[PDB]
Amino acid sequence: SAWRKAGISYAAYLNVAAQAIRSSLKTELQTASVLNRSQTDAFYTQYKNGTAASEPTPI
Amino acid sequence: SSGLKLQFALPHETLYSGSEVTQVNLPAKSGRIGVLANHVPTVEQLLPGVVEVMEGSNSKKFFISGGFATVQPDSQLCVTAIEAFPLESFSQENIKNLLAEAKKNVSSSDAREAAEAAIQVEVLENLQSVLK
Amino acid sequence: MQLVLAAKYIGAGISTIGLLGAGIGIAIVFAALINGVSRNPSIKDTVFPMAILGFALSEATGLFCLMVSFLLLFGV
Amino acid sequence: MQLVLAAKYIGAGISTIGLLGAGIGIAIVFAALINGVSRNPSIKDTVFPMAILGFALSEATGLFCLMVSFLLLFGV
Amino acid sequence: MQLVLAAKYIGAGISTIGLLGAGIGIAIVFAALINGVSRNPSIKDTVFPMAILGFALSEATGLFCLMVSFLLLFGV
Amino acid sequence: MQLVLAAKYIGAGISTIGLLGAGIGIAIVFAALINGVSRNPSIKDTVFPMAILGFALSEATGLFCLMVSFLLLFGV
Amino acid sequence: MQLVLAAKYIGAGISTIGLLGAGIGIAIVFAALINGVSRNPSIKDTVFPMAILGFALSEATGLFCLMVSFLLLFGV
Amino acid sequence: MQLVLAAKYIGAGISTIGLLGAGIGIAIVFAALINGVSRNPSIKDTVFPMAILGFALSEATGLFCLMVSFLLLFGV
Amino acid sequence: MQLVLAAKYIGAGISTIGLLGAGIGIAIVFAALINGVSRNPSIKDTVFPMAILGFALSEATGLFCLMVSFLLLFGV
Amino acid sequence: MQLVLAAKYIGAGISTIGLLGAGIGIAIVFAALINGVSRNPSIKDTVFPMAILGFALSEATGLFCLMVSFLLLFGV
Amino acid sequence: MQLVLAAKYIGAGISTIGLLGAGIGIAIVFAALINGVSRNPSIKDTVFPMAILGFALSEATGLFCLMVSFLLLFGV
Amino acid sequence: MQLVLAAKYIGAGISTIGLLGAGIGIAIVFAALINGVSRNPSIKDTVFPMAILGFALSEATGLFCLMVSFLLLFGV
Repeated sequence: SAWRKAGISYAAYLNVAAQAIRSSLKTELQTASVLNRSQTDAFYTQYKNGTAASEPTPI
Repeated sequence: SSGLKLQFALPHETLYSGSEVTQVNLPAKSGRIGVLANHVPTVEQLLPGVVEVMEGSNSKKFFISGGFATVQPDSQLCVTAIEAFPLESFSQENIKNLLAEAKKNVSSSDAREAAEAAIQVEVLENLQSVLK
Repeated sequence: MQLVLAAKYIGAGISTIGLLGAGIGIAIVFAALINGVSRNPSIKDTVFPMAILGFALSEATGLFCLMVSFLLLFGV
Repeated sequence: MQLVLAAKYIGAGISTIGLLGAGIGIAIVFAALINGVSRNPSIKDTVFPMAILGFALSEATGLFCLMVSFLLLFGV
Repeated sequence: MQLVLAAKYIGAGISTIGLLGAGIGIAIVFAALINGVSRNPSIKDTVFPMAILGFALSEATGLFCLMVSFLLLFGV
Repeated sequence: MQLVLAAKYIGAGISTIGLLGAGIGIAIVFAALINGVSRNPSIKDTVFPMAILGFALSEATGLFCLMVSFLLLFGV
Repeated sequence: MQLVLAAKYIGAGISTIGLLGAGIGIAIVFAALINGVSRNPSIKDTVFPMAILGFALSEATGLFCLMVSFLLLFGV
Repeated sequence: MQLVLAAKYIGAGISTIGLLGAGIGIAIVFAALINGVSRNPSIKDTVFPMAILGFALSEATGLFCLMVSFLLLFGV
Repeated sequence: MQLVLAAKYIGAGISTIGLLGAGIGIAIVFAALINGVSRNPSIKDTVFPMAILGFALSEATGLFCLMVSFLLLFGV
Repeated sequence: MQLVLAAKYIGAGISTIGLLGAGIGIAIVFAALINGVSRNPSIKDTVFPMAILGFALSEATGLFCLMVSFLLLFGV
Repeated sequence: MQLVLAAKYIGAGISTIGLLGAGIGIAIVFAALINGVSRNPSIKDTVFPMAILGFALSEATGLFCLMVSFLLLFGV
Repeated sequence: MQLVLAAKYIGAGISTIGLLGAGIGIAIVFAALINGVSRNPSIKDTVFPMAILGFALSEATGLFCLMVSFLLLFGV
């Protein structure tokens, strides 16, 4: 269950718990503020030294 | 200078800010820790557990996601986390088991995704003990 | 019999030295339970039962050496 | 009786050495409660009661070796 | 036989001193399991089994020195 | 009486060895109070009182072994 | 032979004191494996094998002093 | 008197062994003050006074066993 | 020769007590390697080799005191 | 005088055992100063002076037991 | 000569007990180097050389007490 | 002279036991320097010099008890 071994950064270690918690509550007391708070549509792309780039992927 | 000023804030909402507290109980990596008025400056990493702010009056207890805790020399503890959780009237046993069980099936799914499942198991199990 | 009788008392006072293993031994085993709950108050009905198991294991040295003294005073 | 009587005093002074287990033993058990409460003041009425339980367990070595001395001075 | 018989009791009370290794020894081995499970409740059915293995290893010193006392009281 | 009288002094000098439990024992118990309040000076009127309680518990080994010496010099 | 025979039993009960190194020794070596896996569950098939190697090294003191007792009771 | 006089010197050299409790004991008590102020320079006039109190408590074992030697050399 | 022969067995059983340094000694040296590879698995082929070097250093006390027993049983 | 003279040498070699309190004792007291300044070089002219004070306190056990040997070799 | 010759073997088996300081002593000194590189591998050619210096210092107790045994078996 | 001469060897083998304070003592003092640099290499020419000072303080117990053996073998 190592997180800093083959898991993710400490930022992600608390992240998984943030969504798990926010999703472990009542569905009635779950404002839309929390919904979009766990939603993201950002993609990253690695570039080279010659303006080159890698295949786009989801964060 | 009497008491200790608490600063419990989140990336979406701030609860306490320069407020005097009698005692606080927040889980640390090394182990469960407590703080009072005058306390030695310690900087420990907070793990997914349960925090409780104490007052002369009945003390409230909220569930924390995790982060860091630092007690400033000038008698000032600062708690930083992501999400927060009220007493028990917020979480539901039924809403937890649904995903909880699905987590054990994530180990069955590809490891890339099962890696995060192992981390969920722990947090979820602790949620059950909060029911008390 | 007099010379051999005197050795019964000398040997009984030395067999008590072997009981240190139960004094300091059980101390450490029990002390861990005290320092464990301070680091994790959650787990209690899991470490407490096993802690008692360690007691009977360390109590052994406090029984054997204890019987040796009786086998030299009220035994022989 | 003289040679066997002398062994009663020699054996009594050695049975006191076995009482070290209660001096250092109970020390560690009690010391853990001090290092525990200074790290988690909340859990007091939980570690304090069990701490006393460890006392009687470590006090054993301080009773057995204590009785051995009386069985050589006021007993025999 | 009288002078050699007396040495049977003196040697039996000293062989009990060698049993300290089992009192304090097994204590540390068992104490580690308590400090471990109070820091990592996940791994239980992995450290518990090996912990017992360490018991029989440290129980050795508590058996050999224990047999030596019988070979001087009920043996010879 | 001469041979038995000599054993009164030999047994008295050995019963002082049992007082090590009070020297090192009380040391650890008191040392914990020093390290405890070094990390949390606020809690004081809670660990200080219990610390004294541990003193009388560890002082036991320093009284029993102390009385044994008087029962061989000014007692018998 | 009687005076020299008696020394065979006295010397055998003292050679058991040397077995403390195996009781407390192996305890610490095994205890480290318990405190290592509870803090690093990842590495197991690496520390476990070497841990056993330390056993045979500390078991030495528990064999030599063990043979000395047989060379005074069933040897000589 | 000659046989009983010789026991006065043998018993005096053994009562010095009981002074180990003051050497190692006071050491730990004083050592805690050193490891306390190096981690919390703030508090000083609070741990220093109590530290001295622990001295007289651990100095006890260094006085009793010290008087026993004089009661066998310059006393009796 | 009989009185001097008996001292050969008494002295051999005491020279085994000096072997405690190898039991507990090598234990601590090996235990450090276990505690070291739990917080830093990276450094292995650096601490492992030096760890063995510490073995031969602590094994010294387990050889000298071991030879002394043979110089009283199969030597003299 | 011959039997009582021999006890002067036997008692002198035992009073040296009480000097362990100064060897290990002063060691811990001085060792704390080393682990202290490292973790906090800021405080030096505050812990250094008190550290020396602990020396004379632990040096006591190394003086009393030291004088006992002279009162059996060059005293009596 | 027979009574004085026997004391040569008894005194040689006791001088081996003083070699514990080299077994456990060198162990701690070497163990620190292991726990040190695991915390800071950056500093190696600085702590390693001084570590060896501590060896010869602790090896002293393992040489003096070692020579005492030869001065009673192959010396006198 | 024969009975008193034999006590010269018995007392010399016991005075070596007092040298444990230098083996384990100097070990802890030197070990602190190793664990101190692993946490803060900034302070080297400050802790190193004082570390040597602690050596001569702990070396005391290794000199006094060392001289006692010569005053029973090459002295008297």
